[PDB]
Formats: sequence, C-alpha cells, structure tokens
Amino acid sequence: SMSVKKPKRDDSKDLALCSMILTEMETHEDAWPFLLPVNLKLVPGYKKVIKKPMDFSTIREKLSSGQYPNLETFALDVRLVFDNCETFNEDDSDIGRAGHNMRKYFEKKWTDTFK
Repeated sequence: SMSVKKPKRDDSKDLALCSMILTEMETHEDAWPFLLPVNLKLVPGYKKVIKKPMDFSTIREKLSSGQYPNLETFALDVRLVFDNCETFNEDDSDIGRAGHNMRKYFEKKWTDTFK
C-alpha cells in the first residue's frame, strides 16, 4: 500500500532474457506455423474467428520497440499465439501438434529463466 512495499525484484535483465527466449522459439524446427502473421486474405474464417491474431514476428517487433511494459505482458502474447492455434487447428494435424510442442517448449524456458 502507500509507503509499504515488498522487496524490489531485479527486473533489469528481463528485456534481454525475453529476447533470448524468443530467439529460441524462432529457431525451433516446429516454429514455421508461427513465424509470420496468418494471411487474412488467404485463410478463410481466420479474420472473423480469431479476434486477436499474434505471431513471433509481431512479438519480436513489439519487444524491440518497447511495447511490453513488463515480462507478464510478453508471456500473454506468446500464450495467445498457442491459444489461437488451438482455436483454429485440430489437435491431430501438423500445425495442431506444432502448437502443443511449442507451448511446452516455451513454458519450460519461462519457468527455468524466471521461477
């Protein structure tokens, strides 16, 4: 509350560390469905169904330009990528499996880097 604060966690490396995670997600062999925004002209149903499209290149530009206020807003966008994927793709599909794999890969890096 006013003039009552928990001890100050060092957040000075968070930007660099999110960048490293994101590089590791970019270079994963199963990243290919997620590298670029879904082409809304060429994929019927995407625009109407997926209310907030998100992809790794868009996260990279947001990260690089100071549009994440803290590491939690960064994780919310990464998770959005996988939540969108599950919304649109059957589990038993190459893309559906890719999204589960990448979400797992992310969540472990997230826990190991920050928890």
